[PDB]
Amino acid sequence: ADAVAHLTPERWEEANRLLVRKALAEFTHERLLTPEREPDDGGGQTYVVRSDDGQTAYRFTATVRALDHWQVDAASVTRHRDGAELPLAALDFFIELKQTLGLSDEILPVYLEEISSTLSGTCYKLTKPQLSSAELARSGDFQAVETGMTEGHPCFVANNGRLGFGIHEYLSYAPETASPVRLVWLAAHRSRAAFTAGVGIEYESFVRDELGAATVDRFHGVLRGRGLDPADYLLIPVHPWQWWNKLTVTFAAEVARGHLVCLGEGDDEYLAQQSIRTFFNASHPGKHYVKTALSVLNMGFMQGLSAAYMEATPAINDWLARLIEGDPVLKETGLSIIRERAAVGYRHLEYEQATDRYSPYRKMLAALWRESPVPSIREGETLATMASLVHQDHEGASFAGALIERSGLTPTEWLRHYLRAYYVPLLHSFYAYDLVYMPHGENVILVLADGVVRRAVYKDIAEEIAVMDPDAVLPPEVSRIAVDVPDDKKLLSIFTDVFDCFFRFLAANLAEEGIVTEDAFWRTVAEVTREYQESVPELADKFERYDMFAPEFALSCLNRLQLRDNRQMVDLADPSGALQLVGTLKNPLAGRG
Amino acid sequence: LADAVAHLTPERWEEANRLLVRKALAEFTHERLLTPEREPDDGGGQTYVVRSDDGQTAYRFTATVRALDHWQVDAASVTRHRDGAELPLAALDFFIELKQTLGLSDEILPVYLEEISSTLSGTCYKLTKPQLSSAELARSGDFQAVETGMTEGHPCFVANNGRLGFGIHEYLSYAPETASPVRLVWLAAHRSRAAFTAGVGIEYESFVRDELGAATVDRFHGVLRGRGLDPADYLLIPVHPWQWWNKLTVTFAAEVARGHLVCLGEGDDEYLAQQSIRTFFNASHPGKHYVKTALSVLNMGFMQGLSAAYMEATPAINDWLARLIEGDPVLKETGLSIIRERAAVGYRHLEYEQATDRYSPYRKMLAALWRESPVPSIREGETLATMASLVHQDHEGASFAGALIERSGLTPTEWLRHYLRAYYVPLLHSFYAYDLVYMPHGENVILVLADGVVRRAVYKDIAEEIAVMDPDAVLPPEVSRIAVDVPDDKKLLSIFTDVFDCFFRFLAANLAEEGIVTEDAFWRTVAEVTREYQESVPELADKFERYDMFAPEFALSCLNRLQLRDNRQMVDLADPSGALQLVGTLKNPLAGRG
Ligand SMILES: [Cl-]
Ligand SMILES: [Cl-]
Ligand SMILES: [Cl-]
Repeated sequence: ADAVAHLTPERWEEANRLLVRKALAEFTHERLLTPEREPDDGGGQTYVVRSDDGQTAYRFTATVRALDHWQVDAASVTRHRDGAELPLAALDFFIELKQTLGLSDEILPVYLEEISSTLSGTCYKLTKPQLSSAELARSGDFQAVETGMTEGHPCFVANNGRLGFGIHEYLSYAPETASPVRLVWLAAHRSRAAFTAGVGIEYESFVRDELGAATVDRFHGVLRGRGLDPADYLLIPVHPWQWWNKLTVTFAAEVARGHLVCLGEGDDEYLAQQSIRTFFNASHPGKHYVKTALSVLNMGFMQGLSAAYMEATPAINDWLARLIEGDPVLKETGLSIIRERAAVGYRHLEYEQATDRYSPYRKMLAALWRESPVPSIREGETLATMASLVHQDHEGASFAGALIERSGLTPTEWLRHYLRAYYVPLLHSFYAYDLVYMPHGENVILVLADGVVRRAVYKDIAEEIAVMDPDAVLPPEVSRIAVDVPDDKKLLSIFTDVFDCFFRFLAANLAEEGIVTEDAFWRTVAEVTREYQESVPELADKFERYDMFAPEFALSCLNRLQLRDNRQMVDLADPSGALQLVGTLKNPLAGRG
Repeated sequence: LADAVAHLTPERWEEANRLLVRKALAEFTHERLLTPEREPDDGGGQTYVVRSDDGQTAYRFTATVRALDHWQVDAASVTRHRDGAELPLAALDFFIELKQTLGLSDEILPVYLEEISSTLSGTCYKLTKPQLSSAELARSGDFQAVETGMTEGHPCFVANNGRLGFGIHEYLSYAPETASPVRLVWLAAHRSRAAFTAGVGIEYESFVRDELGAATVDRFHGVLRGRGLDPADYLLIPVHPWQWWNKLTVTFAAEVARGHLVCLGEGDDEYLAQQSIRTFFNASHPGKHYVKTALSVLNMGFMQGLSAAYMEATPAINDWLARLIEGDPVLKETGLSIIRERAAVGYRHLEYEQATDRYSPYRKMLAALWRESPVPSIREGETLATMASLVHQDHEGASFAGALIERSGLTPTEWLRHYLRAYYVPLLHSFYAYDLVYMPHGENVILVLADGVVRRAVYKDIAEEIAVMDPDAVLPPEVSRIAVDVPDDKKLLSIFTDVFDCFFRFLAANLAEEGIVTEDAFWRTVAEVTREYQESVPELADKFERYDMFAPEFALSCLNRLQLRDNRQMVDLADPSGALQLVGTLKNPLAGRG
């Protein structure tokens, strides 16, 4: 009973209301829905969306903001059929709108699971102590912020499925539980496992730094006790779910043959971060994060980690770190990365022979270590995921709002600092190097001082960065990041991932709360843009070619990807074949060049 | 951590691999996927080779080829060579090497390798158990020592113990070969979605009190009342704990949250999973009902779910069959009985219903039935054993049927005649007199033994397996769904495949290889029992001629082929006869014996 105590009628009702509100907003944004304006209820501002069959009506109020952003009011949402009101039920919403939303017969039931799971997660979150944005901002507690996020991805509606976790596993492993996790360590035979080190890393010292000499010794003692030579093995940390549910079954042959040997649990307590299988070391915050392979489904992908990709991983991070260090614009912004410093991959030789390069069976056992940002900060400074800037607490108060307030700066001065730290590097990376990232909430950490963004740190590099120049000259080990993207889609890396998928929400949240107008938000973005471009006149040709101030850019729809295919939302053999562009949005930078 | 994988060691894995490759060679040969080439020397001819798709790896072995194209590949003889050199025997590599020969597609191969890995892991676990001889097992009289002591699993299917969905910890808690006590989780399910169906003589309120006790039912009522709910609005449903923790609480979270399902906690009685994994025998009270539960795990081509919709007819089908058996003088004479599915409960997740068609696994996630125990029926000096036991061989190769023969003091053929009258004649007569067929394999038959002799057979797994092969059969409305339309030329496969090729093939081979009784006499006994049955019912002589048990040949129906083609839904339930894989014919061992 304890495990399901969060699942009560009142919390489920609230969870449903929240999710339907989001569904209406975001599926409207994506043009799957087209709400009809009704004539004036309380001076107007009321819409209706009808079911596929027209019999059920979802009515609501909304404020429509820039980038076709629908701020659907959660308390206004009502559902009617036959003159009568019905309860708001997310499952029924998806069934009723299944043809409208483009959910096929094959996908609908699995997507309903994902929705059920997301809703369950909201119920769990509703049980947590309900901290205001102001309290969270005053805590200075990096992990209170990390584990206190509630929305998840702001676009995807089915965003917290974590399908593969039973409820007990949810409670042990989901980031919002803040449950401490001990990693399981394996010894992997060197005929199948390879460790790759970044600049300045050496394996023996590395694992001793991370585990301590005592634990390494103990692990050696496990090996010796079974008649194995430690020299023949490399250490690999695994997510306990992966061990108990996958490696001990799927990779039973490896365990049995002694290709993999279970060494026990490491001592240190870790916290799952937003990405679920990346772990922060709570016992020793200055130690590395550990990113693990986790074969659970979330937001269109299994959370596996490719063994083959590990070999290039530290080298790519070294390349990028060195590039950042060398670039005066980037220096001025204060940008840094937390490097993926070391990685270990395991090649299951028989699954390899049985599969192609894209199979999830090749992504079941690998790990990387990413440096902590904690040692880099000074006293006075605190850390927060950038996802926090779009967080709203239980009363609707923006966490960015709370930072603004604590800073004592005007909203636009506060924004300027954030934009110089986070945004300008994206501009300059694009224009100077053809370099893009995946710079969403969870892949940026903010360094804060008295509520002000002093600098931003990027993470999740090797698997996300791209150089949009198929002829790029790059060190051989990093040349796999060069890609061929049509010229007319290159700038979507900013317009989609920054503007439509992050700023859309940030600017809406701030305006709705009365803190700063969309006008001034986007003015500030424009001013920062212009000031950057004026500072690098040698790139003026490029600034003209790829116009940040163009009147429109494509609407790239995110939910549509998942609704079309919620198991492999992107074909990795053809990743740009997934993109779903549906008309254009007016650029809020238009007319501000 | 270590304890959970302790069974996985190089020596046990090596032995597991040798056993599985032995079986693969045998059974895929039987299924004509493989065609071993006889090499010169070493026996009468007796040494064979099978080569990899690309020709470069050779699997060499000895075998004795017995009736029904049964290849008794000798496990110790199996070797693997490539480029003049010997390699270890590795089942994974076997499947990879033979992928095209076996017809494993790109999509299926990796999941099939999982199932193999899991089956192999299970063999390793079983190798860690105390190694009881067939003689000790036979002397024990312990029904559940037999049930949980079986090692082979299905004798045809090579990937037969996948149980994919169990993590290793769950394997150890739930797999039948562990003999681990399981407690059921009880739910209260709201009557707008759940329905209880009773067999003749069953009434819900007394039934649940008989099974749980009034103290527990009252306590469960008190749980509901404590949340402001009326017990009158709810029915009790027992669930497999795996299903609860892994599926119901997630996939059916809306039901838990809305109070459509309320968790009442664990039941007190300890159950043991039977061979079928999600059917539970009450070890605390062996005379109480079995509980068969919905379990969304993958094993031998199917999820182990339980259809809510089918529950409504389930007790009625069992009542019809039990009354039919009781009325039939031939069946009376054999001693046949069933253990009835007496009560059932199904839950309809109304939203999943609207989102799916009738065949979806989402409709099979929450249902249960109760099946009566055979234990109260037996008398002093009688003991029970799954029929699967008759094809069990112990660690030394000794047949459990052999051990029963020995304990009986009968000749092998006298012992066989008793078994055949109890188990096999009812199948014949069911077919000829009623067009009625079952799924009469090892796990669906329980033997009643007295002094090593089979005194009578008890069938189980009725509502989901029985069929009447006459689409115009007149049947009570509630049971008419069992009527099916099978081409005339396929009807008798129900005996030829399921009894002869899938069970007797092994039994006869096991007995002969151990020196107990020749195949010739085994099949003579089968033939004699058949003739004596048919002589006793001359009113059916025209039907006996039309569907000839003594025909020279019958189709080879291949089982592994079904799973290799599709290891997730091996049969499309929207077209169940579209799955059948008939590949040429076998010589009937009854040919010439009519
Ligand atoms: Cl993260
Ligand atoms: Cl990450
Ligand atoms: Cl069973």
